[PDB]
Amino acid sequence: GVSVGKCRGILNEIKDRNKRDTMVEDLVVLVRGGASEHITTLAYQELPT
Amino acid sequence: LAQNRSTITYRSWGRSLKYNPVVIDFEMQPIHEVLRHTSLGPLEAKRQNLR
Ligand SMILES: *[C@@H]1O[C@H](CO)[C@@H](O)[C@H](O)[C@H]1NC(C)=O
Repeated sequence: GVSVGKCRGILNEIKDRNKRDTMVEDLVVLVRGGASEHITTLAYQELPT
Repeated sequence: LAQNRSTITYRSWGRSLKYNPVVIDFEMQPIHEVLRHTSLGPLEAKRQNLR
């Protein structure tokens, strides 16, 4: 009597993830005339008006 | 003004700028150059020495 056996197994797993985000903003103002307190109030870069 | 960046402060900031304006920028030339433009006349020797 002769008995023989063979077994084999393999597992492969690869994972990849990429994330890229970009955002910019720019502002240019050019005001001529009446450089008093009110135009400094209007010189507020965040609010548009 | 340094604390906050809101529109509430810029009003009186510009008002005070009207009251007391600081120097924003200035062109410059060496101090020996103003001696040439004096009423005393020729000062070439002193000008070169100071240069
Ligand atoms: C400026 O002051 C106002 C009123 O107190 C406040 O609502 C605002 O958040 C301030 N700005 C800042 C902290 O950048």
